[PDB]
Amino acid sequence: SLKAGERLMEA
Amino acid sequence: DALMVMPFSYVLKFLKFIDTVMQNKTLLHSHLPLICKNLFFIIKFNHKELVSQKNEELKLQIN
Amino acid sequence: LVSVYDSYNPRTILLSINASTHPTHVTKFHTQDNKILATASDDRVTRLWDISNAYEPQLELTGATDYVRTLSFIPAAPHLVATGSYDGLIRLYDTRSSGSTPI
Amino acid sequence: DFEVVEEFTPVVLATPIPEEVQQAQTEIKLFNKWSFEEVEVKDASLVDYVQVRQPIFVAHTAGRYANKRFRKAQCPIIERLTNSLMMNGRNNGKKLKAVRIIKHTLDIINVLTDQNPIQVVVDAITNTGPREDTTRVGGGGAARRQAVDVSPLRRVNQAIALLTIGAREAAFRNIKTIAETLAEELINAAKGSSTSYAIKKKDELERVAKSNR
Amino acid sequence: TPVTLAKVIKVLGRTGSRGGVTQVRVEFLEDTSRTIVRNVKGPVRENDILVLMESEREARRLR
Amino acid sequence: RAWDLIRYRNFRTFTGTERIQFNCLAVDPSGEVVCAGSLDNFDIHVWSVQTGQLLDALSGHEGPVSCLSFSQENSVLASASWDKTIRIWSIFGRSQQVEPIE
Amino acid sequence: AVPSVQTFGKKKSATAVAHVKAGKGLIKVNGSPITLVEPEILRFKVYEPLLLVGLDKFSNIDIRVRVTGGGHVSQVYAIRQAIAKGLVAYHQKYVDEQSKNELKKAFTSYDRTLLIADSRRPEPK
Amino acid sequence: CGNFGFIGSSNGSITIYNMQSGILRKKYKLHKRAVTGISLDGMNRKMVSCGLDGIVGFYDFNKSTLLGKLKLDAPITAMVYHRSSDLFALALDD
Amino acid sequence: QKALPASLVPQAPPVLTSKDKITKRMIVVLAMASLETHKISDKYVLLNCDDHQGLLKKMGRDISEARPDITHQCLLTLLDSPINKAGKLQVYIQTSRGILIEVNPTVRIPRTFKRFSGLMVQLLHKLSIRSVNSEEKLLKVIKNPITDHLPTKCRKVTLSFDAPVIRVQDYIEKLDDDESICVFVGAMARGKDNFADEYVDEKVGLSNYPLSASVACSKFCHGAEDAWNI
RNA sequence: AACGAGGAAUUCCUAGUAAGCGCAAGUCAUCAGCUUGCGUUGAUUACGUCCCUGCCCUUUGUACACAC
Repeated sequence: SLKAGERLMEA
Repeated sequence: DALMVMPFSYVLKFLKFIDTVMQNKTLLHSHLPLICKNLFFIIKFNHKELVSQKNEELKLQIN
Repeated sequence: LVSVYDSYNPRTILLSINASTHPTHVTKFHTQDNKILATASDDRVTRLWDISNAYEPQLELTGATDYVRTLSFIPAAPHLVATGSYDGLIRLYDTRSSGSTPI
Repeated sequence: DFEVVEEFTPVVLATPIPEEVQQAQTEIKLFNKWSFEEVEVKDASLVDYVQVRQPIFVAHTAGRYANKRFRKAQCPIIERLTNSLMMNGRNNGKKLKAVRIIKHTLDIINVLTDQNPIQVVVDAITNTGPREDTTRVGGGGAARRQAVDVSPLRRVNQAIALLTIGAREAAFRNIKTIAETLAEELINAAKGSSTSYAIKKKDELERVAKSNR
Repeated sequence: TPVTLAKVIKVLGRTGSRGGVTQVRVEFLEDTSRTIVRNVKGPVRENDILVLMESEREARRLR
Repeated sequence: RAWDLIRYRNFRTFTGTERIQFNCLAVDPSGEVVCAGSLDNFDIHVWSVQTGQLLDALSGHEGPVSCLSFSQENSVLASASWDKTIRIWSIFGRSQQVEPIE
Repeated sequence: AVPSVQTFGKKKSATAVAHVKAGKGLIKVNGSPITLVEPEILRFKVYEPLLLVGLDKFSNIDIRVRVTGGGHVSQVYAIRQAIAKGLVAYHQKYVDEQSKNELKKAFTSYDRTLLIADSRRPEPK
Repeated sequence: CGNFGFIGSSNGSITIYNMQSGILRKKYKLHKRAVTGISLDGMNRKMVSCGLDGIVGFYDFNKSTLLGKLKLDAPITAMVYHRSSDLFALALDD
Repeated sequence: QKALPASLVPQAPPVLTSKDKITKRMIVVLAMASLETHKISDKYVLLNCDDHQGLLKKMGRDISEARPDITHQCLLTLLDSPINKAGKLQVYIQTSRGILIEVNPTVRIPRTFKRFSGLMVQLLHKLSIRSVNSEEKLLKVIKNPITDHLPTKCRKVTLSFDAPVIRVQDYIEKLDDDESICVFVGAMARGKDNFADEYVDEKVGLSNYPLSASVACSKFCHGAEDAWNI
């Protein structure tokens, strides 16, 4: 599970 | 705290993202404070670089 | 082995330069520059040691035919070194040159 | 052109203060020999962490440096080098033995390389502190070395650690004591001759960090 | 092998990083425009200068 | 007591545990924390602005706290005793560390 | 009478009772000159209140210092404390005030431990 | 501040006596003719002096360095400083 | 035009240990060796695949792993090679249980297997084997990790069958004049080439054929001696 | 003969702290194969972060503004 904010960036 | 985490290279992509969501106004007014509260925490925090890089598309993006 | 250390203190061998395996006769310091040492040997090579680096000779000064047992420096030139063999034939070197041949 | 007369009588005392001490009231000198002026940290990013601005007489400021996070930086590094000399159970809590070594060590660096001892010690710490250090990753049970950068406080802390350990280990079974081999370290670490302990061991830490990044 | 120094702007909080390693937006010293999100190892604060052996990589999370 | 200037009213009236006098006061610039000091107790009480509970009783002074004030930069606060010692506090975020200056 | 000023100096468990009176310029420690302090490396740790401000200001005064307690080092931090306090409390009494604030700003920028006792009282975490 | 007392001799010397004890602290030597006016600024930082040789010397007083030195034409009889604005006026012989 | 050395009497080259860290040398490390101790009751024995298959079924560790014979096969290969005569290698043993064994180059390991079984069970308890000449300790168990006791300016490689094949003499000749090669050798009869991925900086290959652990030592050693002119 | 600073594992540890050093007393339990005091000399490395291993809390905002 990715930490939030990182998963913004690759999305 | 998770919006300052990204590099500036994604901010230049992030302004092109909101450059596209201005075109679809149904996405805009249905999410109008959240688009507003994210540009104005980024462009505050990433001000010195966005003001110092020169690109005539970025003027055409921000207009 | 030339074993350079401070005077008035016989208990601290400050710097033990393992020079040639042949017995070194003459070890002098340079008159002009106070940190360059020059030793000679029975190995017929004179070695200018920089005592920042006691593990490598700064220059191998050579060409001697037989038993260098004196060398001496000259006051006007810090580069120039008078080196006397035992065969005769006082060699004069320029240490800023290649040095392996005399001048 | 212009003169300031501040001293009016020849200052002589009933208690005789010696000729080398009355001369020492112009500039403050380390061990009454070594000037802190004309001592420049020749590497930027290491100023504000190597502290040689405030001069000192002996390397024994007993002030508190452990309390804040970065209070450890303003220790004048000559003392910060003596503090890392008493690291062994045979040596803990003996500072006057360590200060007597450094005052004997700083003499040696002069006699060999005339420049300054204290310019060499500053130039030693600038060279040996690594620039990229590698860390262990989790990676789900299979650990690979992941290379990152290093904070300039850690660059000083590990630099001072490698010099004194490098001196303490090289003088383990030799006639050369701690005092001379440390001067063999700092002179070689100033040139970065790859014949010292710390310049070697940095050159793995910057080698390994290049291999996987 | 030229080395480019960098000054620290802002340590990053709440990012999920492996312990011991902290994450920092640096600023290039020789040109005050750019930024690169690199990781440190030791203890770091703002307004201190950091040493980069390579400029163009931009460090991501270390899990 | 807190007050509003848009509406002219108390938000909450912060009180201590054992009903102490309060001389002086210090407010977090980011208005989360209100600290106050006494003559009776010499313990720096700390209230949150939202919850009217006292978060913590910062203590360590001999003699009363004269004044209290916050940095506007990094929000460390510094007390001012009558045991001749400034004691600077750092109260935010997992640190809880103290430095006295005599 | 005789103008004197008495100041104290304190490290770990060592006191330092420095009487300072107007005189000729002798500086004694335990009935012995200050050039004969024991640890011999830390002798410049007590020349700090002599050499920081300048050795001229000791030309008219006497510094009688007697110390008990402590060890070898923690007495040297007491005689450097009571000479600094004994000098800077004679200029506010019997010499000029502007001398004192020149001294108190001189010892401060060098090392504040000369003046006020750095008391390392414990802390519980 | 009322701690220093300036004295301008008629041989250039500007002795600065302290005002508690009357003790001597500093002696400035720039002029060679008679000094005819001294002042210290409001901040106790900079100090001026004016001589009959025409030199208007500008001193630092925290440090003892000479900041600069100005020369006018005529000899200078008197000086009135104004400490609120750091302007001072001279009276010349022309 | 060049004079001789003074005394030309040949002498023994200085025997390396972990304590010397400046001298250039080879290091051949046998990783993941099967050297385990088991008690019978009336004595203690080394574990063997061949001598007792049925003991390992109760312990749960399979028969096919526990082979100490390949180690003694390699220890005769390394020690009798001329680079162990000329003083230019030492050999470390990394046991599969985590034990790190330092081997002095001066020892002569008994060439029969059964004496070697009694040699190891003396080692794994008393932690240090001393010679009958008794001048020094010979096989000492040292504190992990191996990256402490290797020389400082080191080069660390792994023999891998999946690695690109290189030539031994070309690889050593591009080392610097003070850098010391260290060869982590997989002594496991079957297993993955990942026993030292956190240690080394590359993997090197020796042949297109699958090799023994014994030959991959001597394939490296007899290339090393030609690369160092022995 | 055991023995050249002690293997795998394992536990404690953040400043007058770790550690080194000696002096003292023997206080109704406890200790003399030692215990507790007292003083001297006295550092390195963190002082961050929840990524892992654990533990814990919350998942009505209720308290009263404004803000979210």
